[PDB]
Amino acid sequence: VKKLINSQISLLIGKGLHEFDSLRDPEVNDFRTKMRQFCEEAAAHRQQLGWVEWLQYSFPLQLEPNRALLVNVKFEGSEESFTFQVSTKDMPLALMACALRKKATVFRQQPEEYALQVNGRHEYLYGNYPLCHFQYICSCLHSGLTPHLTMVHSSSILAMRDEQSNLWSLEQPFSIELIEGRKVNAMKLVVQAGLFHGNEMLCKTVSSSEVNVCPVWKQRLEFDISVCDLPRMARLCFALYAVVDCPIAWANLMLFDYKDQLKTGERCLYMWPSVLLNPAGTVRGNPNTESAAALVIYLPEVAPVYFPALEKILELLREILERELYEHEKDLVWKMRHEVQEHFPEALARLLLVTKWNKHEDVAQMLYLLCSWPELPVLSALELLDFSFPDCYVGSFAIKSLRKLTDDELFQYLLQLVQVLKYESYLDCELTKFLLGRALANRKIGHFLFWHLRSEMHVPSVALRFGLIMEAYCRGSTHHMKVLMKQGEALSKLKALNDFVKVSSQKTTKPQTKEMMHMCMRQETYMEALSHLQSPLDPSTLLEEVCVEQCTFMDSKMKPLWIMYSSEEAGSAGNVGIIFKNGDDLRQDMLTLQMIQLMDVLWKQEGLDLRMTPYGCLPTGDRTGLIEVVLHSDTIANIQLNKSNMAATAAFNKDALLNWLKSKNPGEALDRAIEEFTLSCAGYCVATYVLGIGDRHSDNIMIRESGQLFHIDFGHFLGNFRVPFILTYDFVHVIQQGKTNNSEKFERFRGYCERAYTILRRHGLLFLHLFALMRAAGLPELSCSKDIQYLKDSLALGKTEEEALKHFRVKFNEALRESW
Ligand SMILES: CN(C)S(=O)(=O)n1cc(-c2nc(-c3nc(C4(c5ccccc5)CC4)n(C)n3)cnc2N)cn1
Repeated sequence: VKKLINSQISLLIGKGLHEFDSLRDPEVNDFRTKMRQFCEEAAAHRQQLGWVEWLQYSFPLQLEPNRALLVNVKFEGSEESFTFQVSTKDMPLALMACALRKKATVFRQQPEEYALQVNGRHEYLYGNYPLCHFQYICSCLHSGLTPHLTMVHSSSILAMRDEQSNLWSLEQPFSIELIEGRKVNAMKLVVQAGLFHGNEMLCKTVSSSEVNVCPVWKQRLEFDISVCDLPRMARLCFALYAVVDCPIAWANLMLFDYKDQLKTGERCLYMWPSVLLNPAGTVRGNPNTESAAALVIYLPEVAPVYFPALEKILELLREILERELYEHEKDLVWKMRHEVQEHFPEALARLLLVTKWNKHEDVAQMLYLLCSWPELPVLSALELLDFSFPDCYVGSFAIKSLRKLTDDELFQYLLQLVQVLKYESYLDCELTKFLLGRALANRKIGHFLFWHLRSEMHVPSVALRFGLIMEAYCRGSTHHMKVLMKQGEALSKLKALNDFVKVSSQKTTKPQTKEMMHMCMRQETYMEALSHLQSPLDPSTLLEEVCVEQCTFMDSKMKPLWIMYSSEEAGSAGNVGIIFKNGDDLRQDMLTLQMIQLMDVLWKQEGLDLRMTPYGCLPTGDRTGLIEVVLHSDTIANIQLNKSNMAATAAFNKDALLNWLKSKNPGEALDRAIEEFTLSCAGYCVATYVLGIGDRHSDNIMIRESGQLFHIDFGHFLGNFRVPFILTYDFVHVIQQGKTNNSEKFERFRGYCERAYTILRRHGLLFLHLFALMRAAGLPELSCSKDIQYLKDSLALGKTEEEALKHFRVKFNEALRESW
């Protein structure tokens, strides 16, 4: 029975569970036993949750960050629907009451026993919120479409739930013995070593003797640090390089084990290929024992030595600087450490960075303060997750403060909280426990954590950790694992179909490839596999029947697939599409869209909706991911082609954009589209300036028929070809209602840019903490300090709001002066 569940996890996580046993590692084995138990306890509490608490799990409320409307409501066991005239200020309960009252008159004879499902979607409408607070209601309000909802009784929700049940004495200096190696390079081999506590050295780097390219050393490597002065999270970093300078390989390893004991004696280090000394890199060796270079080293015995328990640890001009600092300034903060705890709690990061981690006496005093430190705000806790703060006690304190994250906030920073797992030193961590816990408490987080892990199973350095986490997750939800398997089955078929599409395009005409895509899709295995699955881009979006005749592929290099769906129940909300792309890395594209989505959220909170189109984009595997189709939209380029026998017949190229709008928004409807275009253009002007998105042209900027402008292809960001502000006459013409001179409309638009820019600037540090946590991903255009600096400069965070708004107008006018 459980053998199949074991076999299913294996196929789903892309790694056989036998591989975890083969290693014969007590860290892997104890992670698996503990996590499985923690995950089963989380699945248990979930099986005894009240029917509303289950809705908050399976279907978490999609709520937005007066005027009456028509709402079509039906029940389960019938096709009979009723169309009401409810208000946007109405709670769902009142609508639930009307549905029950109108059911009573039809059937000739309580709303607290119901939930309003969104037709053909895993989304529901419940809670003490007026209808206009629900994202589905607002999407129906702007598009003028009618909300189709189903009355789902408590027992029918409980049916779902039931059918888804599962020490100070060692004063000697720290030393090692560098024995021999087994590598490849064409010169002499020097092995530089070093001791690290995060980004910083605990003592000066000590090198090896230049031994011939042919390698044996047997050398003694002593460090400028005491054995009792090694912090718990001490990292020993190595670097193999050839010289007559050229790097070869790198390896790191913790001086303490997962059981807190100091490591002894012989250790073989399967090194990772190099591009100086890399302290950020993984403390687990290269899994390719066949082609990897090795480093045998000795950890000399000093006897069993365990790091002291917290009980033994606990037993042992100021304001003007608190807004990169000199040694006298550092000494001040450490002297004033108690006054920091008491009156400046948010300064903890600056106090943690000044403490001497190379002295056990210092660390303990700091830890005594930390154990009595008040909870920091979410923003302050997000800063503490960086590699800059490696201490376990610090790491735990950050999670302790992060527990007040709303499931909404957690979903906005999950990509960063997953990347941060790469910085980890051991498999068993409070971050994993947290991520897993929240994943098992909320299925949307459960879904997205999985895909963020699964999309990296091909990267050897993180394959064990991630594979292990996904396995632990799968223990806490047998049902969801089965649902995630259907997603993997669709994606498996999609890659095979794409592979054919790629070959056929190199051999025949497009209508010929398109018809055989269809033939291949119409097969039993493809028809079943690609149908009735929760979208990997949004688990609430149900990709029901695959609309094969409406499926094509794109002419761009990697021949992306256009997969259109339809649902009877959902009707028009069921008419959804997904773009499968295979060959490019969708990580930056996703991060950029997420950063845009956040900007929209920060703006929407301050009552400003700049009509942004933050379409889904999710990497699912090796250079494989999905893109959300923005239906009823086309590229500026295609609209500018100006085809004959159309309604968009333009005399001048400038008119093409506005003529297009005029045909898609007839009569009075056009006035709306121009405000849509102005608001979205303003938003994307700021977004792309702040983020530094370059290589913009008509082929990667799109328009919705609604008027809404948006951007695609974010392969380049942070000015990586200092990019200027962007302004095109084709857009200014549209903003100015199609008139040569209309400054009333243009100066209102100049306001939209300024306001959006100032709101973002107020959360500059949020973008700074999120990007600094992202560095863990290994994104080539987000690899160092120079990259974070682009954001610091585009957001002018080292200047006041007045000095920044003037400096912005300067960039805005120079973008307007370049506009023809
Ligand atoms: C740069 N890329 C190719 S991409 O990076 O793959 N990418 C596409 C998107 C994307 N596109 C569209 C869209 N595109 C087309 C068009 C079309 C469709 C089908 C066959 C041939 C042409 C180009 C007319 N329409 C009509 N819609 C919608 N929502 C998206 N989210 C985002 N990123």
